[PDB]
Amino acid sequence: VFYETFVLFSKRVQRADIRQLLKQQEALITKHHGSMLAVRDLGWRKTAFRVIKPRQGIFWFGRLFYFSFGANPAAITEMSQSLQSTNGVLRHATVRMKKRHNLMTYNHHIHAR
Amino acid sequence: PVVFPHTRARAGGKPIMMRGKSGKWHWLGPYWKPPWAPSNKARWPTGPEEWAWSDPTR
Amino acid sequence: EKKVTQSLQTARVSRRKVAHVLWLKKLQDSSDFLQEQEEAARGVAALARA
Amino acid sequence: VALKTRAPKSPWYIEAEKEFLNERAQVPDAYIERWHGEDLSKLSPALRRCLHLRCASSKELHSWRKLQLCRLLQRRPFDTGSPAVQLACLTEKILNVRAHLLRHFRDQQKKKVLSIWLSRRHRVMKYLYRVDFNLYKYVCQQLRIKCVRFAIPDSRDRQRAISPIAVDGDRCKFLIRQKLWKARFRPRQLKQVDGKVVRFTRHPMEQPSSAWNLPKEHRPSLSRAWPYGVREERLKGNYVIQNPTAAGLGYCPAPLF
Amino acid sequence: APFPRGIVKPRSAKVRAILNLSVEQRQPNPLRAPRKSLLDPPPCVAPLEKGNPKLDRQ
Amino acid sequence: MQRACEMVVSLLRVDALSQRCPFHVLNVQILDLLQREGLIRGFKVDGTKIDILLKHYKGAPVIRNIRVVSKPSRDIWLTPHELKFRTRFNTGLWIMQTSCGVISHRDCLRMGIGGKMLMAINNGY
Amino acid sequence: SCHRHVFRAAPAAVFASVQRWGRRNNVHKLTLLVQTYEKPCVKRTRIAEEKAYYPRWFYLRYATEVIRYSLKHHLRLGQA
RNA sequence: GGUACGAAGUCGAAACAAGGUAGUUGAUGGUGAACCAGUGGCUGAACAAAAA
RNA sequence: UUUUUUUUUUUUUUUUUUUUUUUUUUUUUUU
RNA sequence: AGAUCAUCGAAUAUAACGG
RNA sequence: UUUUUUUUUUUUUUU
RNA sequence: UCUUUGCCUGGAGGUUCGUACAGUUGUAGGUAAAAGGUAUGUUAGAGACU
RNA sequence: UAAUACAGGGUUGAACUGUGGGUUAGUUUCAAUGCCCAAGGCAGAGCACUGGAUUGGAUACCCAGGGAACUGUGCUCCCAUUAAUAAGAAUC
RNA sequence: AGUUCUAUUGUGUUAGCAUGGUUUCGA
RNA sequence: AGUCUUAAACACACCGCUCGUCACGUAACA
Repeated sequence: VFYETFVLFSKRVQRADIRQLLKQQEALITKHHGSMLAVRDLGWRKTAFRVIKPRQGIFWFGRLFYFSFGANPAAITEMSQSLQSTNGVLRHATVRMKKRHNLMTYNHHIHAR
Repeated sequence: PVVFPHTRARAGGKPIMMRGKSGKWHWLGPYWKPPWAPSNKARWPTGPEEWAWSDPTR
Repeated sequence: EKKVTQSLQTARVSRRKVAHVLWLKKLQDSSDFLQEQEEAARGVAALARA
Repeated sequence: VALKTRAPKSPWYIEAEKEFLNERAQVPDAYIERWHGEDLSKLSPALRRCLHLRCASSKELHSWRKLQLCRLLQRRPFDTGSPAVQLACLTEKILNVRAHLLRHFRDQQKKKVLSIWLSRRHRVMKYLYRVDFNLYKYVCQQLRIKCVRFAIPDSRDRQRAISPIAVDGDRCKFLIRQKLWKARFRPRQLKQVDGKVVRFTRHPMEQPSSAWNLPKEHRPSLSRAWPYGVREERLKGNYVIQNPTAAGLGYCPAPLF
Repeated sequence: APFPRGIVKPRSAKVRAILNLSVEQRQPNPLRAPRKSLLDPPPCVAPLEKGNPKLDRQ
Repeated sequence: MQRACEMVVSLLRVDALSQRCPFHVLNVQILDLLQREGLIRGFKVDGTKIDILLKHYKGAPVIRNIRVVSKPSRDIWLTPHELKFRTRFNTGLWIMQTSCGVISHRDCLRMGIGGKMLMAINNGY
Repeated sequence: SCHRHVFRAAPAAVFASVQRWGRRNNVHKLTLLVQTYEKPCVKRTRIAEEKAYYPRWFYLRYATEVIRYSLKHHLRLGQA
């Protein structure tokens, strides 16, 4: 079924790295009989509290990214472990794609009225 | 047509919580409706509120 | 009389499946990368043959 | 003093266990949710891959198998309450739980659920046998299920009673029967190559022969075993067995798991 | 609210009046017992006053 | 047979006007005999359950004691000459189940046929 | 965590507000429990007993409010 | 070794009621005698115990 | 022993469901 | 010629035929 | 000096 | 009011595949009150106040 | 007990089915703590054990040290034995 | 009562993650 | 000190009630 992943980058992440990261991911998708949906960006985001990640340093903000995909359910574990090894990525989460609530079909009239 | 109700007895047993410092259920969890419970209409006469959601398709 | 209910059941499920197709169509339209990769694929195909 | 420990696993038991999981993991070339080509034509080629069985989950994969088997014994469209359909539906559910128990072994809560389904399916055969005898035989052949007739009450002896666990003897070769270990049938102690002595609580699981409770040709004679001789049908070797799932003398049915 | 790890099952009326919210005697079930009325005889109890009975009519 | 013994609990009530009862073929026949003696005001089959009225006189009901003799687990039978000894010097009502339908104890002795004691109405010891 | 600023108020008055803050969050109750090791069996009975006494206290607290309110106003309700 | 009954002497204050600083129980350890230390379960559990 | 700071290791029930609201719908004569 | 509850001594159970 | 107790000790730090 | 499973008869007591498997309340020297509880009184280094 | 994978149970809607059941050995799973065996270790706790108190004549109450016991697909159910002291049908 | 489909999920199992009492360290 | 509330295996009611080791004597399962 469909899946969603929210990746929070750091200040030390250039556009070079972002393209590389996404290319790697697509390998797995195809492996498991899948296809990418769409890739979007959310810009920067302010963090409530300082993030202290070992062997990385301390950061106060980062770049939030979002990308949708679809593959076999067994591919979630492989993807999750790959992100953790790679540098730059300080925090990430995978959320299953719902029917009504989604970032694709439901993105308007949230805060207003 | 005329048909009579069936027996209320069903398979399984009553909910049981494992003893000891490790809190865990054995057969059933807290959300278990016994076969002798009353109808839902009488238990919740108030019904959904005005501010409640009309679509629980989460 | 059982055969009469058979036709009604087919119509009931047919309407349910119709609404399902609409949801999937939204995704396709809303999807940018899908279209972009698809578009590119087609172009190369004709260039190689020509 | 001997120590009570688990018995070793036979070489054939491990080989058969892995083969069972391989069959359950097979993914045929088909579609889920009855996504016929009519509706799929409206979608892009890229998007269609996601809808294939290869990209489906376990729940969707298991549901597809039920639909294919149901149609084989479907009396009318949109009809699943008939005993013929229920017999096939229950068979697929039992295997689905059995496969899960192999990977997950700490889930002791579902052990009790499996027994309920096994007993429930047994009662279905009893009711279908008296209402339709010809149909009861046809369904067994397609599913390769050991057909058993219910014409006389079952005896209280466990060595000759019925066993719902070994119903699918053809499909399962490691859950047919075993040896007794109650009082006198206990295994003798032995010494491994470890500088220690151990004892097995349960006897080893041997590989049974293919001719388990099957007809055979008899020879005419007149002795204690045959005071009145041997019937003509017995000589040809075509008599129908009433209780083919009998463990026989000096044997016990296999455990639940 | 707190997550209890078990439950208490008392049997005596001494501790049952503390753990339970209340021990008030509800109306008897008409299907099992009759409805109480003021016309019933009073209980047979002698009058006492600090341990000294008063059985005189002056 | 089990449903027959379930009628005594419903019909044996003081503070009540009408009580329901499960529908049964044998239960319908029993009510007919009781109405003749003047013990039941009336009854009506309401589908899956039968509504039976209660008769009262000066507060107290007409029925004061019900004894179930026959039970689903066994069967009580008495010869024509033995029923008289059992039932003597009393005003009670014994339901007798004979081959030719259901009749009271008074009629069973008249015909001299061997009946079956089902239940007792207005019976002492 | 709680932080308060003193502005045109005596220290005693300000200190009375922070003291009551811990009661709502049970800061004092939790601090003492962790100091000593409590057996699991004791918590099984203590957790249940607190579910019957506290609810009764709320009902009695409201009753006292009516007595004080009615005392300053006199009058009394009846089956009118 | 252990148990019953009668008489009755010495050495101790275990149960009752929070004083032995709660006390019966499953499986162990220890101590001249009440039995004692630890873990699990129970009440046949005493004291204390919320507003903005 | 107190305070402060910057990434080692074991462990995982503090917060989050509740006026016990069906004819109140159920516990055992008497003192 | 047909049918025709077994009980006490505390209790300790599967045995005999043919490949 | 610190810690601890109804009270006290044992133990730990040494310019 | 009706169907079926399981269990008890006042309190109370026992020698000083073979060291394995199975199985256990009962054949006494002794006794006439063990015990649930509504109420009263008393005690309490147990809570409150004229 | 947030995320994800596998598979159960409960509530409601449609279709199907058209008496399918209650109890349960010569039967079968699971089952706190303790003990044997095994795997183990570098935290927080502590039985036994000479480690600082007793008495109005005897002690484990009050501190500290302290090598058993605390994660098991196993052997395995002795108990105050896990959601009242009935597994079902009828009278609201 | 039971089977199929659809909505719902502090019920069983689950390897890395986040936070936190204690503990540990001092270019 | 006088009352109120709660608990109690005592009610010749705390000078109450009750248990264990050891010493002597009479006996049945040896």
